[PDB]
Amino acid sequence: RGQFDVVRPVVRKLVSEMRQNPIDVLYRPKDGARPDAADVLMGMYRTD
Amino acid sequence: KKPETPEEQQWLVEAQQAKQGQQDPAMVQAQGVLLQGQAELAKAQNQT
Repeated sequence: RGQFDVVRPVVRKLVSEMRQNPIDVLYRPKDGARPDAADVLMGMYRTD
Repeated sequence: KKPETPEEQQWLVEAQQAKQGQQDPAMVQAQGVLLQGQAELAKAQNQT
């Protein structure tokens, strides 16, 4: 039973592209908020 | 810019009025190199 498997190279191409896109955690403070409010959430996310 | 008080307040407003107080004599003092030419007019009246 045949295979040509051009399917999975296209999948692997897209998989390698979405892992090199930066999606995780940053946090920017809201309007009127202190700039040191971001590292509270982002710092404790990165600890655990 | 004016104080946004992000983690500091006391040092901002203190040195704010002090920095403004340095600017006033400083700009006049910068003319000191050209005051040599103005001093020629003073010496012109002095010798006479």
